[PDB]
Amino acid sequence: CGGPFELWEPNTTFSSTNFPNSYPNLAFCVWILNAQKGKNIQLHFQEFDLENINDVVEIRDGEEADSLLLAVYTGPGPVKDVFSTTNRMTVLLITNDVLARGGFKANFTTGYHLGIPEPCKADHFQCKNGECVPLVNLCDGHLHCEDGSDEADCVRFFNGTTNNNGLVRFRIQSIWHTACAENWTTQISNDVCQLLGLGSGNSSKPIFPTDGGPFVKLNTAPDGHLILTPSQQCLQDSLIRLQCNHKSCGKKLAAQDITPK
Amino acid sequence: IVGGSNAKEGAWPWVVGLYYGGRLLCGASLVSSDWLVSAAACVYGRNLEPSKWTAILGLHMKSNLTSPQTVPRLIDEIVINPHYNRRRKDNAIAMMHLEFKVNYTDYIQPICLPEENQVFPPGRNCSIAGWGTVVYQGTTANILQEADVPLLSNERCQQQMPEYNITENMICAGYEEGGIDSCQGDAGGPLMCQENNRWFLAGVTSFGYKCALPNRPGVYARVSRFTEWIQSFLH
Ligand SMILES: *[C@@H]1O[C@H](CO)[C@@H](O)[C@H](O)[C@H]1NC(C)=O
Ligand SMILES: *[C@@H]1O[C@H](CO)[C@@H](O)[C@H](O)[C@H]1NC(C)=O
Ligand SMILES: *[C@@H]1O[C@H](CO)[C@@H](O)[C@H](O)[C@H]1NC(C)=O
Ligand SMILES: *[C@@H]1O[C@H](CO)[C@@H](O)[C@H](O)[C@H]1NC(C)=O
Ligand SMILES: *[C@@H]1O[C@H](CO)[C@@H](O)[C@H](O)[C@H]1NC(C)=O
Ligand SMILES: *[C@@H]1O[C@H](CO)[C@@H](O)[C@H](O)[C@H]1NC(C)=O
Ligand SMILES: *[C@@H]1O[C@H](CO)[C@@H](O)[C@H](O)[C@H]1NC(C)=O
Ligand SMILES: *[C@@H]1O[C@H](CO)[C@@H](O)[C@H](O)[C@H]1NC(C)=O
Ligand SMILES: *[C@@H]1O[C@H](CO)[C@@H](O)[C@H](O)[C@H]1NC(C)=O
Repeated sequence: CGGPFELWEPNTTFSSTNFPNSYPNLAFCVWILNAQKGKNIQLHFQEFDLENINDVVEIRDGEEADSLLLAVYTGPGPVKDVFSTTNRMTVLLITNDVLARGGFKANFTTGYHLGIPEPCKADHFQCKNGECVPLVNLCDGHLHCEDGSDEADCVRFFNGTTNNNGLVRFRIQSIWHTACAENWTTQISNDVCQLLGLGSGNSSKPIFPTDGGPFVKLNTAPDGHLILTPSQQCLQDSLIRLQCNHKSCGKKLAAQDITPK
Repeated sequence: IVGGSNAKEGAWPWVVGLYYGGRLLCGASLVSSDWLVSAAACVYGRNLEPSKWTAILGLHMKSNLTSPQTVPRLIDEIVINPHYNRRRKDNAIAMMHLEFKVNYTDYIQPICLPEENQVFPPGRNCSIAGWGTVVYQGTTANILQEADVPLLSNERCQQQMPEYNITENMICAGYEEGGIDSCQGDAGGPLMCQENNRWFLAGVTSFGYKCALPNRPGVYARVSRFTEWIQSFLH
């Protein structure tokens, strides 16, 4: 309850309260590891052996009253390192009153962009896992980046205030733009419904051509994937005002009866 | 839930139970075919070993588990809310990813998430589900107990619950005279409130001061403030 407190750059290596023996029960310590402005924090563990879920380490990244969370470590084993974002990594210890363990150690060396891999510039799209894919998987129908960021949502709506409504805003690889409805059918309608995470198309109809952006030509084929071609040759273009209903949400699908008793 | 009634088999397909090493600990509400939503008060300190967790989908009777409607699944990823705080009891929600996808059967259906700019008015009759405990100092029930619980205002809840700082991100629901409220062993139970012939997720069972007590309702996590956060993991 009255252990160590905020440290700085020189003092790095520190135990919780007592390394050669066990920590006292009912203890609530705190180590507010700080650094200079613009520097992140690193929390590699050289030794870590604590009790079960009853004893955890609520690693915080607050810097203010609205504290965030980074990791909650417990039990034995070489737990993974923690890489904060702000320059104030708060470490709160919460222990029970039964079967206290030895302790742990932490060597926090600050720096810049520790943990997060350096993104590759010069036309190299960096998916959220650190992998680089310049143009091979820029929303083309592949799953190279295992986190799904390579095939992430490159489609959205426009003036679509509610949930399942809006324009036909489409991004081929880089630029967002609309499309055309010269060959628009219910098949591709439900296809783009499912691609947008929605139900089936209710009523698809255009309104008027608003902008002269590089609209795309939507087509159909038995290969499953829709054919797209961003050709800027279309007079009085019909911008799709897609009205897609929602998917099968939490409605009673079983064959229940009516027994009000 | 203490004063709950036995629910019809299939009336709540989006209410599953989370087993922690062969033992039911807390309940969860299935939102997508691979991502669940449960209270962070149970996965706190247990997310390091997701393989130990296991979620039975479409479970109605624990003893009647040999039925083909119950599809077991293994957990491989747990994501706790970043703004979680165990001391202040704020934002106690955490999603759980599934190993393999599951088909939407007759007894397995996804729940609807509350959209933004949609407030639930207090005093609205809508029930909950989950393995409610019949008696505080006893054991839970094998059947899915359920009962209607009206919604209350945040100001009235703060006046009735001065022990906890009730913020905007929490919504309470409980009888004025008590008797029927969520109890232990049912953390993470969904606050399913019907809206236009469709049930939503208007709250997650975070905790409870004293279940089945007058003027002592249960505080639920307001899911309407975390719609985009949950939807960011559904894809
Ligand atoms: C580091 O620890 C020493 C020893 O207790 C202390 O005197 C000093 O104030 C600490 N902080 C520094 C050197 O920035
Ligand atoms: C901290 O000390 C450990 C001890 O071996 C060392 O391996 C590590 O590189 C040091 N710096 C860190 C963890 O930033
Ligand atoms: C969408 O709304 C904006 C409001 O600023 C307007 O300028 C634009 O023309 C609208 N577009 C369509 C397609 O309605
Ligand atoms: C699209 O519609 C035009 C006009 O009806 C027609 O000439 C063309 O063959 C259609 N293309 C496809 C792929 O259906
Ligand atoms: C389309 O929306 C209307 C809303 O009034 C609804 O009645 C109708 O069932 C919907 N149709 C489909 C196919 O979703
Ligand atoms: C469920 O219960 C019934 C009767 O209580 C029994 O016949 C059956 O074997 C049980 N298990 C199932 C249906 O998987
Ligand atoms: C689900 O449906 C697919 C076909 O759409 C089928 O191959 C599969 O066996 C079904 N069951 C599961 C558990 O995926
Ligand atoms: C809600 O249900 C309770 C009993 O379940 C009943 O006494 C009460 O009148 C109901 N309120 C409304 C507004 O339907
Ligand atoms: C709740 O927290 C707010 C924010 O610090 C504070 O202003 C308020 O006094 C607190 N209320 C209670 C009852 O603790």
